[PDB]
Amino acid sequence: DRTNPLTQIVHGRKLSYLGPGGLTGRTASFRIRDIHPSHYGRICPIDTSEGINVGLIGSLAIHARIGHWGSLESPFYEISERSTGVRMLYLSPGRDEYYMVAAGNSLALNQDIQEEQVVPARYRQEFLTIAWEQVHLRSIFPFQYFSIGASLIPFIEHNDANRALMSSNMQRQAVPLSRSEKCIVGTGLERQAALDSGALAIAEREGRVVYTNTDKILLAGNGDILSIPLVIYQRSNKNTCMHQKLQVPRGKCIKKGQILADGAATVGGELALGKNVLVAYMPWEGYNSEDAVLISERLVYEDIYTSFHIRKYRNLDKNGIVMLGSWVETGDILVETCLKLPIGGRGRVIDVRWIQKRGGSSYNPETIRVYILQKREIKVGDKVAGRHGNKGIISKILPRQDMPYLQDGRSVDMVFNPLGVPSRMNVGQIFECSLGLAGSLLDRHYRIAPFDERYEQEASRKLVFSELYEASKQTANPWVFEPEYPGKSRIFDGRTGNPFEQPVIIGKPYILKLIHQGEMEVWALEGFGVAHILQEMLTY
Amino acid sequence: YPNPPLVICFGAAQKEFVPTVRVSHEQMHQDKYSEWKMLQWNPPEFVRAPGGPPSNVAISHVRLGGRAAFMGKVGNDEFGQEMVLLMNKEKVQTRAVKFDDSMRTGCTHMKIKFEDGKMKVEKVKEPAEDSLSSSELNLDVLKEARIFHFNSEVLTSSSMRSTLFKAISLSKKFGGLVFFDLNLPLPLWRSRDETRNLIKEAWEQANIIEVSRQELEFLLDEEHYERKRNYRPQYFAENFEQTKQRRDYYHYTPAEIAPLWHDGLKLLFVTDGTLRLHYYSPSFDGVVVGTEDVLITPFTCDRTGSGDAVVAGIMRKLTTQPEMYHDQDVLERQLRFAIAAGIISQWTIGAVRGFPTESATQNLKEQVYVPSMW
Amino acid sequence: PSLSLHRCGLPREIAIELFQTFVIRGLIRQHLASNIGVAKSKIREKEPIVWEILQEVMQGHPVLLNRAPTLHRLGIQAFQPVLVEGRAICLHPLVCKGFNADFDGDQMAVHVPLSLEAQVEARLLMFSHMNLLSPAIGDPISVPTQDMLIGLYVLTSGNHRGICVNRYNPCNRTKEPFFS
Amino acid sequence: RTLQWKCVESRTDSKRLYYGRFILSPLMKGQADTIGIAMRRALLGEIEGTCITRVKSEKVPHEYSTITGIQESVHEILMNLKEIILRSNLYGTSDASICVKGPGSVTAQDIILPPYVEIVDNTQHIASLTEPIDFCIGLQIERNRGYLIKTPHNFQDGSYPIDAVFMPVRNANHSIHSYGNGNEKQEILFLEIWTNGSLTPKEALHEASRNLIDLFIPFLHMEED
Amino acid sequence: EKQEILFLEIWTNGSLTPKEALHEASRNLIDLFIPFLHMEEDNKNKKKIALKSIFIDQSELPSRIYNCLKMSNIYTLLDLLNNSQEDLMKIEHFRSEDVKRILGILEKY
Amino acid sequence: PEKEQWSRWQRRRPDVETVFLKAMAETGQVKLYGDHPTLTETALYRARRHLYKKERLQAEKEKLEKIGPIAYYSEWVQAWKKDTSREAIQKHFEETGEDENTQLIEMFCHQTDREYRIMMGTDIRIPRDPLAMRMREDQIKQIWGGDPVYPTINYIQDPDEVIDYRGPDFHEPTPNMLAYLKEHGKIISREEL
Amino acid sequence: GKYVREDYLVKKVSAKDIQELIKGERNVPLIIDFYATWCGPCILMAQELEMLAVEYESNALIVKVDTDDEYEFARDMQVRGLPTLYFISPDPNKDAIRTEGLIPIQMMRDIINNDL
Amino acid sequence: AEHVRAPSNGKIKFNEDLVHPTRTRHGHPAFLCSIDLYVTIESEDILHNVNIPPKSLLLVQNDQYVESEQVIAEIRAGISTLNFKEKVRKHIYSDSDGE
Amino acid sequence: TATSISLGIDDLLTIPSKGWLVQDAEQQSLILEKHHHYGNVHAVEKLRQSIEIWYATSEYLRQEMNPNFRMTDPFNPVHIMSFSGARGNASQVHQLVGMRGLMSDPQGQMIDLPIQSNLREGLSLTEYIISCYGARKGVVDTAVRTSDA
Ligand SMILES: [Mg+2]
Ligand SMILES: [Zn+2]
Repeated sequence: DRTNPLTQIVHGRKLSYLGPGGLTGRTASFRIRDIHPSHYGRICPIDTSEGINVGLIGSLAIHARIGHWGSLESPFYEISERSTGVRMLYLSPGRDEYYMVAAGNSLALNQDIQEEQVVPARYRQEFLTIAWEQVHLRSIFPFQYFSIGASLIPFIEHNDANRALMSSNMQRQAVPLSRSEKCIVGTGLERQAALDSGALAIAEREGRVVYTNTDKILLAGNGDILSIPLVIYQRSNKNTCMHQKLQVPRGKCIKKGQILADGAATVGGELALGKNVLVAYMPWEGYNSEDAVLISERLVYEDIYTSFHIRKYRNLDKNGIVMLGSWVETGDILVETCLKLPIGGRGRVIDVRWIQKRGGSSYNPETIRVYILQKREIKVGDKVAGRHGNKGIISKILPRQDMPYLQDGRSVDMVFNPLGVPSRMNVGQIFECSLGLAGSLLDRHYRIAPFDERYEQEASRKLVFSELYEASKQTANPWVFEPEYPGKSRIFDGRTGNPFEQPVIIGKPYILKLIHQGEMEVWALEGFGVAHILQEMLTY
Repeated sequence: YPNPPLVICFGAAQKEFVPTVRVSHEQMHQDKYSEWKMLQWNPPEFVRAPGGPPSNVAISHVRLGGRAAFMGKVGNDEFGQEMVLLMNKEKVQTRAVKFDDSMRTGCTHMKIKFEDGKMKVEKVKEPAEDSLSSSELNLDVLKEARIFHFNSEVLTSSSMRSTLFKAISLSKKFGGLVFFDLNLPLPLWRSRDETRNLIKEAWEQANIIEVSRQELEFLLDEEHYERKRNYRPQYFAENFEQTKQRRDYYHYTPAEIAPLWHDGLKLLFVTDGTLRLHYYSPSFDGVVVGTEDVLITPFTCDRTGSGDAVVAGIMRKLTTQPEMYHDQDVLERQLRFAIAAGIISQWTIGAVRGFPTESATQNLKEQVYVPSMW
Repeated sequence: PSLSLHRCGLPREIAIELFQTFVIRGLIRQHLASNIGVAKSKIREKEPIVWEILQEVMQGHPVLLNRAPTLHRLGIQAFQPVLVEGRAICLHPLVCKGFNADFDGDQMAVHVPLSLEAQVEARLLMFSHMNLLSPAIGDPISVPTQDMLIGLYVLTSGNHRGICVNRYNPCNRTKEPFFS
Repeated sequence: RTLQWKCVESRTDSKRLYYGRFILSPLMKGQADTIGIAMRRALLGEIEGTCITRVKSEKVPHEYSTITGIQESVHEILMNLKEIILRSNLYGTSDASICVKGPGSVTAQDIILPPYVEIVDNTQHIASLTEPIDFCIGLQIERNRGYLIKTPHNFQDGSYPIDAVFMPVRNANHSIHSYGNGNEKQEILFLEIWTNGSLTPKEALHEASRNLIDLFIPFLHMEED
Repeated sequence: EKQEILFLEIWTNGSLTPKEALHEASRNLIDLFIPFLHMEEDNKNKKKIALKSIFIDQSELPSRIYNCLKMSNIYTLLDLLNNSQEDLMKIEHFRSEDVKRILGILEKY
Repeated sequence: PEKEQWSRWQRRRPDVETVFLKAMAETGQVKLYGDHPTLTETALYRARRHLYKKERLQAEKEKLEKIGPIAYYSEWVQAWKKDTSREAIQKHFEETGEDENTQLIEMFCHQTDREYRIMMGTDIRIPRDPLAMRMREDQIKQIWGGDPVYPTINYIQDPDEVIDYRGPDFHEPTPNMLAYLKEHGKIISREEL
Repeated sequence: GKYVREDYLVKKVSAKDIQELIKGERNVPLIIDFYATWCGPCILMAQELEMLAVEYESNALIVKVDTDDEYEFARDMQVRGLPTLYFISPDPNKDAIRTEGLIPIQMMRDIINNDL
Repeated sequence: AEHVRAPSNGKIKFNEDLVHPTRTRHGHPAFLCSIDLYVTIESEDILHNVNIPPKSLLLVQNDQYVESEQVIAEIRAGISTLNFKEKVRKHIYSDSDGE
Repeated sequence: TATSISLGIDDLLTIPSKGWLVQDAEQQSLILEKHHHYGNVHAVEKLRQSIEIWYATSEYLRQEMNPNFRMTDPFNPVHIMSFSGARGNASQVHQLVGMRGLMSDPQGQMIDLPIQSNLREGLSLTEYIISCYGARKGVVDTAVRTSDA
């Protein structure tokens, strides 16, 4: 799946219970689908393929490997008074059960030796609180229990697991846009994701860059010159353009493993699947009664959510093939006898290749492959989704003058419905919005590791409010952090210019663009009593 | 004079300098520095809370609330001006630092002279190691100061020993205490006789000394304590608490430190490092307990500067609380602050980058200990 | 929100794909068309006359909308199509709430009756204003949604009345004038 | 003549970013809100601008193909030409051209314009050249309002249209404060205007006022039958 | 092309016809927007941070003055240049001899 | 228990209500039993919150009507050091013939953009609580409980920064499968075969 | 390895290799770097040394020695702190340069281009 | 199911002659009331009385200072639970080695 | 649209007394666990007490949530959304502003460790792992019930 660099790395980490010599869909009992205490740190508890094949398709954890016996193992840290005292051991699922595994901090002192203090531990597939003298192993990695999709969700401690699964599913359905931008608030794993994606040109040798060009890059090391090609507007397997940009000037030194050229949906070596937009949470004339978004018109003429799509199949030449640069329309033929573009497909023919020789062991000119490019601007009906499970369908586009504006005088880009927040149980989105606004005002980017409450209680609140107040005091914008209601600000109406009677949430979240834009009917028609309509439908 | 008493951090200015360098038994890969972080989770005994130059101490003292003045000499190169800038940006008074356009900061010229053995000699010294007392010591700063901080690095140079002695003389004439934090460099770990005859003049002119546990053992006796910590009872457990087989936090009796006491000494600190802080006064003893939870952030997990934060917290509490000399409970309640500061200073790569503020250290002290402690 | 209970927003391409037969009949009927090929070429040319004739045809012709999952009995309803620009069908919020609307894009099948009997049955029986009570027990299936209930609650909630509106006891010491 | 307005602040953050602040102190009770909202709706969506509408290259197969000697593709060159800020006062269509040769960087100083149109930034980046190749590009300028969708493609072959945006004012904001006159309620009005350099905030204010007056005039004409 | 038609509805209490209300409102709006057009009649170390980032400490000063300026939140030379002599006088324990010495030191370079 | 046990709830939870209660206990608006607001007092303040805001806004309006507009708005114009009393304004009008509005415009002409954005909290449409407008940084930091224990500098990343994959937190570069298997002798080249 | 390239370029030498390289003749500068796996500041010095070795592919010789296996040789070189670099000139009459601390790469370039 | 809680802080005063000694399921010591009793909470200003006659498990002693919102008694859900007895076997695991 | 209701971080309010209930519950749990090691109680009792001393505590919180909202902050946005019947349910609100409480797998199998933190304060790693059980149970019973119906 070459939709985005994320599907390329999350597709190989899948585990399938079904297959040759495996349990079927309906034959599998209900006890197989539920989570087991042995799956900790080895199989992701969040990632699950929805549908009839639920619980049978799972994702492998980050810190997991095969243990020479077809068994998946997880790292653990010894905290026993031994000769070495520190050794990251890989434990088989059967051997780890016999040790005391505790995931807790040592920041506690109650007038004792610090070893008599209690800590939640896991022993014999059961949870219990024991002293610090009885613990043998200790899990210290943050991303040890989650997969790639669940880890890319910032502030995951404040959301439910169902919305985590929804976000992990929606992140796969992301479209690489024309220009990419890094997220202000991230988890810190986008770097390794872009590294292991494969769309980034990494240096295989050390040396200076002596020649930079759009088609190739020349790297000169110890006399030898290495030529590196560059992908320029290629087609993926699911109609997605692939392009690579340069990020190193000419005449600088490089080492093996450092980036020479960028890639699609990546900027600066980090995954970039969306843009930062100013968002307010409020009801607006019922356009967002359901899950729906009322976006501003700035996203249309500023080339924010513009994407490219490449599909394969008077303008006809002498031989009959459509020449390069032709603008085909719905109904135009290019080569029944002549292939015609279907409804909804129109764009520039970038290149045509004649498959005179098939490779199917014969030279089959069954047809000549043609490629069209369609730059799809963001329009009504498109689905925009965040990294916390929030999903919305665009309902209306309004001009810049009709959108609500803040006290600084800037019009909001998107308007979301607030009633969904308590319905789907997502709290991390508010933290993300506030921290993104603070970072945009302070010109900073944040990369936070999950479960920051282990350091102290209410750590995320402090992290967000401190940055908000710093942005409010460095730049003279008191509306950013108001003491009466921190995180909320008063906005105005765009039509009448009157303030609303209640403050609203203001922030800059990271919004992604999604790719996706019988007998019961007969029973219903018989219940209504429309016999002629049913007869006509059956005859049709 | 402002309300917070000013302190002087005399010494040299170096970006990242670990003076305590000894031999470690366990070692890691040669080239892969990505796995060198494992030895900062279980460090050797002598690098559990390393110190640094007095500039880091001044920076941590200013960040924790207070006023610090750095007394040294740097060159007119880019590195010296950069370091001065760094200090200034963090509000460390730098009236004292002097600029000389003769030597380069950090650069020390040496001659190899391979004659039946690698024996190098110093021809030219760095400006950080060459500070004169003819017109460089700023009398004013010395006059307004109450704690004079200096390390044992200045004793490894024959050009700053007399300057340090003159500074101590003036500070004691004006009515200021003298702080001595050893941080023994590499040449000082050869033999205890030479290191004891070389650090004897400054030891007798110090009111507050913060030794390390390994340093205290190296000064008194190393093999004796190494054998004591491996007693291995065979029949029974006498103390009734040796059956759990835990670590050995040995509290040195006041009679063992007797050959190191003198008349002018006011306080002593053993400073095991974020775990135990043995304090010794001429009227009482004690020990405070720490946490050492550096495993909560494995990816940062840097303890390059940890003793500097403890020294800064101790100096702050001494300059603010005068009752720490004739009271034992106040002393513990104030040393818990330095313990919390040293604990926070281990969660960031870089010493100057991760020095905590007063509010964060007080929050950690209130979150770790019980309300009856603070 | 601007649509009524009976009208529905039909995209332009879907509308022309559905009423191609009727618009070709209208072109060949009055004028401006002599054969099926000329009419098809005029319809493909995207002229204003073909859109005007499409609107005149779909002015009063009922259309049927049915969700792909027909779980409930009211999943198949009839509406009057309105020519709207876009690639999404616009429906009423109340009918959407009554048709089990989801966050994801719910596919909608559009069917057009042909015979007179089908049109009469769709206009007299399958409209939304004739089916408002669920057949289970008789409760209204079309009730105000979340936003409407919030608006009504804010309207009819009032405000504070006691210690939250006055600080001290009013026993020591006028309201708005009497509005006629 | 009691109402007095004056430009309180005037700064130039960049050659394509201007800021001006104004005040209207002796204003009355309900007039401030109306003036503010009308001036805001007039400064955002009623002032007009001149931008490049159509670009004609020498010989390229399509807009997504690359060209030798130039780092950026044709699409990036079109996106860079889209951001060029121009200034004009006459409606219609004018032609311009860029004809730079040699290695270097082609900028706005390289665009030759009719005597009516001028440039503001004069330092914007269009493309980069690495080989001594002649770069010859055709341009087309037009004055209008709003943003234009490149739907038509007739009357010319071999030219790629660009979706221009005729919006001189970037952002606007107004604040209303009390005057403290006791019985009579008087209010002070402030105005913030950010322009892209094509016209100063004072000229934008005057033009928005004139446009509002032109919109309100027809109600005073004779009733048509 | 996208043309729009406006539909105004007016309800008057009888004191004036709805047709006159339009003219009155239009004239009032014009009178409110005219004032925006009214016009009155006419009648070593030489770099950037080498001097800007110079904190007061480097420029030698007597102790008294140094301490005073510090309590006054004056650290760099730009903070000293922004503050005038009158407010400088306001600073506690700051004297005229000091103002002449700080001016000299700032001019002695 | 004889020994005081440890807990994560030993420390009180910081809230805006406590900060506002302390701020209004200072200056003598309300009286609290003790120096620290308790939980019942915060719960009561949560219900009676708009009354004190309205009282403070009324006090600000009275001060504005009493001292005059110039002397009132001079708080956010520090570059204008001149007599702001009404007698001084009348004397200036009698001397130079400049009305009060002219002097107000002249004093606003010497105002910075930061000062204007701070003054924008006195709008008639959105009047901010005068207590929060003049709150010190020592009181605002108590809303969330002071500086965090974990340093924020570990989370801050420069926006225009290219990630260096030769760092302590990245694995070794993955070699090409063909070259990796050819070096170890698993695959032989075409010529050598 | 000839098909794959070595990831790391700074080689580890013993106390005898340094003495053999000093007592001989050379035409390129020599950079000695003392380090120990335990020190934190060191992780940051290795990257700078690798970049400096990439910048000078054959115009300089960058080698590193360890203080856990050559402690006596480190003490004989009057080494006081862990991050210590020695810049030795090719002419056997110019003195060496001992630099202690995390110095920037530009200072290393300036030293190599001017002092050595 | 229903847990009687203390209305305010004070002393619990009740006559221990009518209550008969017992052991709670949770292992704590307790008192069982087979008849109606009236407990008094000697608070700063007022008093309070509550109890259930058929089944009351009193978890508190006489002259005991209690704070607010503390579980004092259990109604014991005297109404009978559905009789679906399921017997389950939990296993105790040795923490250390020995005889 | 005129009112523009919105939900914020500080807008989520917890019952004034939570630090007391959780503290006394964990204190009782400690006293029990000490005594267990002395032989004063048996495991079944420990198991039982733990579940109960936690369930009762949680319910006090849930039941008390509504009075707090109506008495103290009547017009709280979350309270408006819950009481009006628009979005959410008392159970959902409780998880956001109170405590998620004890939860077990299908057919018993209690986790034996309670969830003392709501979504605003932030669930621990163990609490998140425990909640994943109920999440999986829900997402599978949905499909099972649909296929059966
Ligand atoms: Mg759906
Ligand atoms: Zn959190």
